[PDB]
Amino acid sequence: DIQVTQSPSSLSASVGDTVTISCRTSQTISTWLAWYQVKPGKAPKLLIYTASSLESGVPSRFSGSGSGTDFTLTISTLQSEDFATYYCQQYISLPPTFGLGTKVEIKRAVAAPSVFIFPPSEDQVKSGTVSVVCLLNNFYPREASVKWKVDGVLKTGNSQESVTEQDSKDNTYSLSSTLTLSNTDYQSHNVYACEVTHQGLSSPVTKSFNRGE
Amino acid sequence: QVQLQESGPGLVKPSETLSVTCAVSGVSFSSFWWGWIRQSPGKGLEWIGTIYGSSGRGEYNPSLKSRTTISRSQISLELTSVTAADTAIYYCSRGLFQPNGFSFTLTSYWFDVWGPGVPVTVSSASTKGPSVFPLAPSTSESTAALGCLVKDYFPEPVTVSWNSGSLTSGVHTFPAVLQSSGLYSLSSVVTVPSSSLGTQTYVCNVNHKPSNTKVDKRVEIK
Repeated sequence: DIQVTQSPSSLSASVGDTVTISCRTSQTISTWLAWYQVKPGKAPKLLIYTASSLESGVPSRFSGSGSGTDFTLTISTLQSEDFATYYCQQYISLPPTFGLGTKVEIKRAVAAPSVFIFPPSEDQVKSGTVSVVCLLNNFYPREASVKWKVDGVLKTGNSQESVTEQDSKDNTYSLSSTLTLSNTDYQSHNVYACEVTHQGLSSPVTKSFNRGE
Repeated sequence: QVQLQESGPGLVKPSETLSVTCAVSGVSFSSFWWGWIRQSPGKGLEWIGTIYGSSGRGEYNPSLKSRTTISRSQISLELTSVTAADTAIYYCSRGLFQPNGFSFTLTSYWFDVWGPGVPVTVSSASTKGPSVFPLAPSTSESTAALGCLVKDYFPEPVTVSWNSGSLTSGVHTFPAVLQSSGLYSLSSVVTVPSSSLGTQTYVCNVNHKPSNTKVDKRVEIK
């Protein structure tokens, strides 16, 4: 397979900005590159083919350029409708392969997350399997790091994160980190803490509870 | 002009055959090349195959070639011996290509029209209603957060509302995650004035239509 590499993975921008996105291939593909726009839950749409040909109906602020192994998508004077994920794709040879995408998201002011920790309810404990939830609410930018600590010790594994799309009104993100343990393991420790690091925080914030208090 | 619409069962058992069909309209079917592209949760777009509308002759992705069948008013995809990794949104598409010559060499395909896509999930889990656990905290801070953990259900989706939908501001319902158990889990959270926790009741309303399950859970200070 011809490897297709996009950069950056994500970029924050504002309406009126000019943005450029890079696509590079592992071997030459001449000008056989397509660009697609995808919005959540919607069908992808073709923007550009043969590296620089604008698909019919697509606004002229979209332009593609490049050849060989190095390609660029330029969006002039970005508009609200352009916040989306963009994919490039080579088709010099089978199989046609896609880059993993560049998400273009809405820039806004830095906002620290509000952090909350939720001890498992008594009926979780009865079930024999418990999930501790840590909530990071209404923050920007997206990048955030959650450490679980159990009796002061770093707990790796058994956690999963989930994040919302950028809020339609305030353009922030919210995120959950869920730690799932057997009740036997859960009962074998006393203090549970999630530690959150984020650009908005001058120092990590730690929320904790003592099990059974 | 061109319009594509795919269809097929949303659930396939592992080791079985996945079958999706695409309805092609608005165009001369015979004149163009039509095919399939998918995208698994958290993975990239992956071309499966494209065939000629008139002959049925086409080409397949080498990594998928062994278990793929594409035939043709409509196009259809059969993918044999599936696994959980074959969980994906399946898109119907028209594939365009060009001469690469001065020679008999052709390019491969780019895709100028796509259908909406049909989610297909591959899994051995049977239908199962959600557990619903309270996420409870406080009055030293102006705002409180509370929520509902909705888990161990299959298949998606669940819906969550708060106070029969009368509470909407500041609700965040996270996308579901697939557990190692093969069952899904998510949380719904809301932020509220701390000064309200004493007099106002907060209830999450959980609906899981595949199992006809409806749950109301009061969330209170423990």
